[PDB]
Amino acid sequence: SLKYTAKEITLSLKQDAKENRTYPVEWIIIDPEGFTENGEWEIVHRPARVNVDPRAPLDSPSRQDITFYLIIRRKPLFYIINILVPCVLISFMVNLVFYLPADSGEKTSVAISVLLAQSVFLLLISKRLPATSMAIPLIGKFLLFGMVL
Amino acid sequence: YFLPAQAGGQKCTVSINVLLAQTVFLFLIAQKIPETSLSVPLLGRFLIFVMVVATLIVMNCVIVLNVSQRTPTTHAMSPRLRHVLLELLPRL
Amino acid sequence: QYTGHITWTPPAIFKSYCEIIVTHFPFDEQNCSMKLGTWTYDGSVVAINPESDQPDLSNFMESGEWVIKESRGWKHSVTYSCCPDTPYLDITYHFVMQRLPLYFIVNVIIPCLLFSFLTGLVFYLPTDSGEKMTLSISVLLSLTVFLLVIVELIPSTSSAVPLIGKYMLFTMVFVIASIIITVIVINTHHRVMPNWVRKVFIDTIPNIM
Ligand SMILES: *[C@@H]1O[C@H](CO)[C@@H](O[C@@H]2O[C@H](CO)[C@@H](O[C@@H]3O[C@H](CO[C@H]4O[C@H](CO[C@H]5O[C@H](CO)[C@@H](O)[C@H](O)[C@@H]5O)[C@@H](O)[C@H](O[C@H]5O[C@H](CO)[C@@H](O)[C@H](O)[C@@H]5O)[C@@H]4O)[C@@H](O)[C@H](O[C@H]4O[C@H](CO)[C@@H](O)[C@H](O)[C@@H]4O)[C@@H]3O)[C@H](O)[C@H]2NC(C)=O)[C@H](O)[C@H]1NC(C)=O
Ligand SMILES: CC(=O)OCC[N+](C)(C)C
Repeated sequence: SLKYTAKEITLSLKQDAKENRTYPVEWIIIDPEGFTENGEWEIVHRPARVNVDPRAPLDSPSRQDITFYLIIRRKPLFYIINILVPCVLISFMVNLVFYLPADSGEKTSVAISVLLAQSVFLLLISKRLPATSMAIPLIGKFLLFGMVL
Repeated sequence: YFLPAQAGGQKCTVSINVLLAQTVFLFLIAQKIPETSLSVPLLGRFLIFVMVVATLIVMNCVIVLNVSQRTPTTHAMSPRLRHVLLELLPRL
Repeated sequence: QYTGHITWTPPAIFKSYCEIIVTHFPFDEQNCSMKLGTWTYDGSVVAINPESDQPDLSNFMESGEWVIKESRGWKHSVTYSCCPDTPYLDITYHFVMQRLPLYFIVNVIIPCLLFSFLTGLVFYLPTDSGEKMTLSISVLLSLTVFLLVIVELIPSTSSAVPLIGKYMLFTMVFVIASIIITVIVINTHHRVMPNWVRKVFIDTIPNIM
């Protein structure tokens, strides 16, 4: 609450009862009649905590909150099929450059085409992901390594 | 077709690159025109027709390069096609 | 009305969630639904009943992309964990929408078939042309670009793979293998011959044909 504070309102988790014993609902409720399964994200954990900041003043708005967390795992098969496998196959095509005869006059063409395809894939993924500088994405690291090679 | 039927002849390269350019133009049209399927734009039909023709040009270039690079040590010359291309087609 | 009967017909633009099934795309039928019910009044307090078994499509502006092949409304009573002693009523209207594929046939399927056809031409194209590799690589690049097109048109949901996407991946693997074997052929053409190679390709193969 912003209109009220820990001095005015006490936040708490919903209590529920089983066998006439009460317990706090320390998790996000998922109702099988109301819930729709997301096709990308599997909910691994869904905890709930009442957070109290002891250093915050009792009359501050930030002293108390209830935070619900969704620890969701991506279902990767879509990206494995559509992105990772084509990118790896086209990347490994560069290994054929050594086997192609120098009399063919197409070895640079193959290598530069593989580089262009890798650049296009890097363009795609950089659109699908935020420009966060915290870490390089795994497929982005693979693409950079492949382009260097 | 006017490009040489011999090594250094970029016939297939040119044909496929022009096909790719027409595909890029198809992408441009697909963006400016709605996804509605009640009819196909005549400009889009023209693009598709030109792409089909370009693929047939690629096929014809491949056939021409095959015939030109054939050798008596590996292929028996067909008398019908040889006589046709030698006399009957130029004199047609 | 003087009988107390109220008729209310408010307009709305519902942006409802629908599970888009990608498998048969772009020939897919989509089954999209609208679960409508009284939020706070339960079935013992306010009972909602469907006006008709089917939605009223008499004023439906015909869409240029989707054909409603079927529509139906089903009333349900369900018990939520919020409210275990009081079942809540809803009417789930649903519409079976079939995509008109012509736009996607023109702009995706036909080009993909055209570039797919260009794959096999590499084996009739002689090595001495030097066009084999450029041709096959350009086909591979175009197929990759069209796969990137398809992946943008389709949700990243991993419940099921599309069939055009599966076909595109299969064609990608086929083109990669074709390029590998083309490189083998080119290296062979520029090459002591082992007895098995001569026996297979010079003796056996032409004798069987
Ligand atoms: C596209 O997707 C949509 C959804 O997104 C999907 O819609 C479903 O469509 C099917 C038919 O194709 C629907 O199935 C029918 O549902 C009818 C309604 O069933 C409900 O109501 C029943 C009413 O009975 C009593 O209900 C209460 C008591 O609870 C009481 O107050 C009432 O007065 C009434 O007496 C109820 O029985 C029924 O219960 C079902 O569910 C419970 C638990 O979920 C289960 O225990 C029951 O056994 C039963 O399954 C439910 O609450 C229903 O009348 C109808 O029955 C006919 O067909 C069946 C066989 O199919 C016969 O046995 C029966 O005699 C009837 O002929 C049928 O079951 C379904 O409800 C829709 N679901 C939704 C969510 O909308 C479309 O089909 C999809 N279309 C595609 C893919 O093309
Ligand atoms: C009491 C109340 O507001 O219930 C709303 C939730 N619902 C409609 C799923 C039961």
